[PDB]
Amino acid sequence: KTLARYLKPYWIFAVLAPLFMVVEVICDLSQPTLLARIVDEGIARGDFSLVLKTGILMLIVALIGAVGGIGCTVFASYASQNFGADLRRDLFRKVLSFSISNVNRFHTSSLITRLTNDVTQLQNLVMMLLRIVVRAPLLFVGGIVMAVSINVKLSSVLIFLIPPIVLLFVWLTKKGNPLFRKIQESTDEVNRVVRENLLGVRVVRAFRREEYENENFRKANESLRRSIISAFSLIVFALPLFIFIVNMGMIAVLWFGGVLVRNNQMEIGSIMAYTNYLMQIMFSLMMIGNILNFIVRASASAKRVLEVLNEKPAIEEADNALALPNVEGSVSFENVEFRYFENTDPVLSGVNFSVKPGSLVAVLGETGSGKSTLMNLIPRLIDPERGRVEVDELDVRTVKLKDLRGHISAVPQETVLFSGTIKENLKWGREDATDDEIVEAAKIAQIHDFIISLPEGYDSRVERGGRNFSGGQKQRLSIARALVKKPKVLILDDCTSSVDPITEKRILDGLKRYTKGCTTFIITQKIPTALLADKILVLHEGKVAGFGTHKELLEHCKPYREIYESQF
Amino acid sequence: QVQLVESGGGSVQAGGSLRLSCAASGNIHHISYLGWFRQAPGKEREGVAALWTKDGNTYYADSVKGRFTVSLDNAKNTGYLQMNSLKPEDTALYYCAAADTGSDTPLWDWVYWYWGQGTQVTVS
Amino acid sequence: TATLRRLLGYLRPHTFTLIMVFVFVTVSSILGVLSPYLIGKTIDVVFVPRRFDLLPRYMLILGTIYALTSLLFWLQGKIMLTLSQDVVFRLRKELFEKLQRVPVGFFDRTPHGDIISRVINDVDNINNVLGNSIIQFFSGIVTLAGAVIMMFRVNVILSLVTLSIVPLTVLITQIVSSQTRKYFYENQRVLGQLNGIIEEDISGLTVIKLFTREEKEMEKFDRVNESLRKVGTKAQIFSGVLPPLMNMVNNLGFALISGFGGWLALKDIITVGTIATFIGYSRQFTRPLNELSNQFNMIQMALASAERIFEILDLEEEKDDPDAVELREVRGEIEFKNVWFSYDKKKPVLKDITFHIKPGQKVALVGPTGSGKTTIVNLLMRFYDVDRGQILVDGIDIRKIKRSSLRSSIGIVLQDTILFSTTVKENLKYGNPGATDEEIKEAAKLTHSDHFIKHLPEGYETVLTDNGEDLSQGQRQLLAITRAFLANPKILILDAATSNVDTKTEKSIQAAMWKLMEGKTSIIIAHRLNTIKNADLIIVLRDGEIVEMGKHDELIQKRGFYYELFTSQY
Ligand SMILES: Nc1ncnc2c1ncn2[C@@H]1O[C@H](COP(=O)(O)OP(=O)(O)OP(O)(O)=S)[C@@H](O)[C@H]1O
Ligand SMILES: Nc1ncnc2c1ncn2[C@@H]1O[C@H](COP(=O)(O)OP(=O)(O)OP(O)(O)=S)[C@@H](O)[C@H]1O
Ligand SMILES: [Mg+2]
Ligand SMILES: [Mg+2]
Repeated sequence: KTLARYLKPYWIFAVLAPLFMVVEVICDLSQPTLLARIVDEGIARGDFSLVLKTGILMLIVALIGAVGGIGCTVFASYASQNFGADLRRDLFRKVLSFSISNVNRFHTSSLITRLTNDVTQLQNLVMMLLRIVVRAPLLFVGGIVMAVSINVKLSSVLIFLIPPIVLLFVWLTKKGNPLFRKIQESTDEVNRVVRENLLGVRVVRAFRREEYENENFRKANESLRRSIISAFSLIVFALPLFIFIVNMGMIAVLWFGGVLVRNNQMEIGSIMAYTNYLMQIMFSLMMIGNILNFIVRASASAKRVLEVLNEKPAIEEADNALALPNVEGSVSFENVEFRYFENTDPVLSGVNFSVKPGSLVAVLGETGSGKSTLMNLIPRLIDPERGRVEVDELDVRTVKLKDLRGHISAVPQETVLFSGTIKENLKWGREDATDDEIVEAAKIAQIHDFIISLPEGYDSRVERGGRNFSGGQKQRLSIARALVKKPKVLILDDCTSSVDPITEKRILDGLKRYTKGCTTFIITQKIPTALLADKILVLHEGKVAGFGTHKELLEHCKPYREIYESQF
Repeated sequence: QVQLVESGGGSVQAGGSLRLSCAASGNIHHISYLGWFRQAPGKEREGVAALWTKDGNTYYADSVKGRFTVSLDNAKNTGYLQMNSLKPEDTALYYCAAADTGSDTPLWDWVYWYWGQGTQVTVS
Repeated sequence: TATLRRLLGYLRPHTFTLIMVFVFVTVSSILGVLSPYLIGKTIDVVFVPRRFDLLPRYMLILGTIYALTSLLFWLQGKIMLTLSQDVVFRLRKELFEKLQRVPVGFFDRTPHGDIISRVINDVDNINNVLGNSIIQFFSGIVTLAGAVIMMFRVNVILSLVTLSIVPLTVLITQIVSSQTRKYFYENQRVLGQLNGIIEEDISGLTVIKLFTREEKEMEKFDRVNESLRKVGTKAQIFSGVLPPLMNMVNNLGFALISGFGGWLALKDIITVGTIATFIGYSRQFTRPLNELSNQFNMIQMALASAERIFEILDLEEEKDDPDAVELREVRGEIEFKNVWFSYDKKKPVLKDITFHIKPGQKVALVGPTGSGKTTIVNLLMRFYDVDRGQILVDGIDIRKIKRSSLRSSIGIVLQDTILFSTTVKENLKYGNPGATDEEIKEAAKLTHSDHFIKHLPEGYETVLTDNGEDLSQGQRQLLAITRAFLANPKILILDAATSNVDTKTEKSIQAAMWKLMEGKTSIIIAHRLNTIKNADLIIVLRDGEIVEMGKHDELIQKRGFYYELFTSQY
């Protein structure tokens, strides 16, 4: 019902397409009657004046039939493709609104199928409908009307053959639908195998597990064809069985008609015409059966499409969300307790601290402390189980998401670049950014020197994830991208992990000089880089180990001293 | 050189009968078609009766049916049309048409076609 | 027609089975014409003479005909469904197997979503040349042959008239079919483009969300989506424009044969009844002629998709030398001899890289960002080949050692950590599947991995998320380190293996790691110069050139570029 709304803006083409089919059909049904008038009345009588009179009329009705036929094809192609294009974009819009937990439910590989292959099935259903939505019932009603006009008593056996027909397409509905779902579920698995292989081919080659992955695919490929043969064997059995019942109706007509002629209830000349219009009823019945065969294939795809559309994201903006056009940078954590799963232990627990605007805080701690997790709470990527996160003395949940995220810039621990140009990727922060602004940002990130050295310059091609650049090069590009945005709150997850000490110094000292007034959070593994900060935040096993100056932490914070000793 | 003479057209009251003669003179080889058509004061060409000498099947107009009967005399070389129970609706000028096939006709090029004179048949 | 010949070659292993399909469909076609003939016969034999004593006999014959016709349809469909899916399976298999042979360079430059489209959307599109498409072609060619022999049986003169309209039908098919393939190949390439966007955007949606690029990616998607809608409508219109166009052509022929037939009747050759009969026999000829012509327009959708499938099937794949040798009794004699390399093959990355590593030596590779450290490693892994120079492992050239034995002797912990969506145990078992649970648990204990693995909901049997992102970045690196040590390679490469691993944990592993690294040659790439100072040899790289080489204390007193890098740390 919700998917029917996608055809509503294209209702003019949706009503014209079956109307043009009627125009074609009335012309195709007039073909034998007009060809009879040219031979039996034109040629037979010898009058050449009637030969051309019928001759021009037959070519004009064929022309109207052709115009009606092409028209039906044109109008059905518009509305069906426009249905799909509108649904594909509304699904991708929903997919963009999702959090990682939403993308983890509908596996990334499954979402690809749902946004393309599943829409295609619904789009094809609308295409098949628009053509024979009125052709199939009108030929069926018009056919039975012609059968009743000849003989009403003989039209009784036509009603007697409906029970095996109705039982057959009901069987195709109940058994069919879950089997077509399993094809769409098997395509998700072949997507999963090829996707993991593409995104990590170097690991496959390095460990020589190429034959293993070929077997991994073969298992998914064999399961896919087994899902296809199992759901389509259901039709290769039902259709010939239906055809048989359809042809058994002819024998039932000849047998009962034989009884009728024996009792003078029917004419011998009447049976000659009845045989033709009976096949028309049977042919039209197959078309009402064919739409059901398309309905069972589309019903599986409709469920998959609708559950994606009806899925609510993990992070949602409030109805009374305050607009945040101007921020200071007053980041605060009020007894914050976070868990990635209900079953797991608290990932973060007893987190209570405040950060003054413009101040630089060095975030430190052992692997898996919760540094990256703690930072993810600030741009509202995640929400705490207990406690609250506040920016400018305001609960992050009570503020508009685009307004909040617009003032916070991040440099993720695992840097990901996007396909296009260097210029496009740096403009990801601010689209309204000047060429002088992006150059200044890349100059602070020390990446400017490399970008200019390239033959295409700033318009140089960037591959998927930025694979065509070195580790620290794409890292320096990620720093520059965040800088462009001109944030009030900055997050740096091990900012220079893939950067040499010489370039590392140039970046850190460069940031201190031009990121004044911005509340910067810098996750680090090095004490010398941490000393640059106004205050140090130390984490150990989910809880806040300490918060204060280097001297305070060397005399009180045990894990800070533990980290200090491992370097000095 | 083949010519067709039309004779036997006069005033007959409703429900009456009248025979129409169509004499053909010339170097006729074999007549394959014999046709009769009526033309009203302001009409082009119509179709009343036709005869195909190969099978003998007669094709008549929808209004005529079991009234007019078309025939042809082989030895006399004259076409006939018997009109029975005449209604005042068929008051028009009647014409004759005949198709002849000569000895050894070209692969694609057709033979000849001949028309009649024309005689008025009035019925009231 | 070249792509058609290749596509039809996939039917060659099914030749005998396709002959049966043809044998069954010919019987189905001769029964399909015998059925209305028997209906017409029964009216003239039992109804017209009114002798209904023969009616049960004729009904039984007609019933057996229908029973045989329905059974043949089922038999045709059943054997064809399995026949068609065996072809589709082979095409999908051939695609995946090809990618495993194809070089790494392809995957980096071509969008992954487009490849995914070619494997599913394009291969599923060659189904409209198989199944019922083969049945309808077989049914068409028999009925066409059957009708044409019956036409000449009626009137030879009029048969030529119906055959003279055939070149016009073929011409309009040729015009429409060429346009159908044009817009359908374009539809499939825009589909792969759209699939590339959806795939890349989902995998990094966090970055899109963080930079509020949701709207800018929507309008980026809308450009390809509108293009797909535009070309899709064109391809759909051309696909079904032929059937109503051919009914117009049939009517031109019907009027032509009525004129020709009428002419012949006037020439004392035939009768009016013959014209009324020939129009009936022309209908049983036009029906398969229009059906086969429409089928030719329909197979263009499969032909266009076949091109995209074959495009992947003809890519210059990674091949071993004909006289390639297998490395037996590996020691670890790594050597570079005046090596030069460039990715773009215009601006050089590595310049005259020449160094020697004796077996068992723990060697450190250090330099600035984008120096060419990872490049040296990828060349030692033979992911790319040298422009000019030589790489010698155990005294044999890298090009002469088979890619199987080379990658078996050499192990790598890549700069960017790649994990899988399976159990922790299976992720560590990758590389060495013949490793006991004890060996896995002992190796994880050595790299301080076992601690967080035990904390997981299922332990080592905890199924990880896509690329194992349900762990901290450092924890992901620790798993990659464990996986590499479990693989037990004689040459091990640690390219920025502890980028996200804290200095405290890194110090704890380094001590236990040495015991399970002695007797093994290793290359350690690190920006934490303080950890690699104990190395047997320190190769200092700068702008694709080895500027300095030797031990830590020697390079420090030299006050060179290594000293400049080491002092910059504090
Ligand atoms: N796949 C690729 N395609 C094109 N250029 C590449 C590719 N991989 C690396 N490069 C370039 O090769 C040069 C050296 O890269 P690397 O070998 O990664 O350097 P590096 O010393 O390891 O630097 P890092 O990763 O930043 S510590 C740089 O100019 C990169 O842009
Ligand atoms: N998406 C996730 N799902 C489940 N657990 C997660 C997820 N992300 C992180 N964790 C766990 O949460 C804990 C803390 O996560 P992080 O914030 O990433 O750690 P960290 O202090 O940044 O450590 P590093 O990056 O390795 S120095 C670890 O025990 C992780 O395994
Ligand atoms: Mg982290
Ligand atoms: Mg690198």
